[PDB]
Amino acid sequence: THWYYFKLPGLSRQWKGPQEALQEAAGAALIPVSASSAQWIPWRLLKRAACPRPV
Repeated sequence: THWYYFKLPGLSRQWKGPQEALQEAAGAALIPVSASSAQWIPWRLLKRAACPRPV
């Protein structure tokens, strides 16, 4: 899994996350943005965070 800071494609003065991507595709990652929704965020609105370590 890759983890990302994200901005929403249609808003955004603050970075959100980092969040674990649920899936990756060409030019976008599927990011949880609420308790009931995920959004395909284009790369230009993502920053790759370091992966956290299992406990």
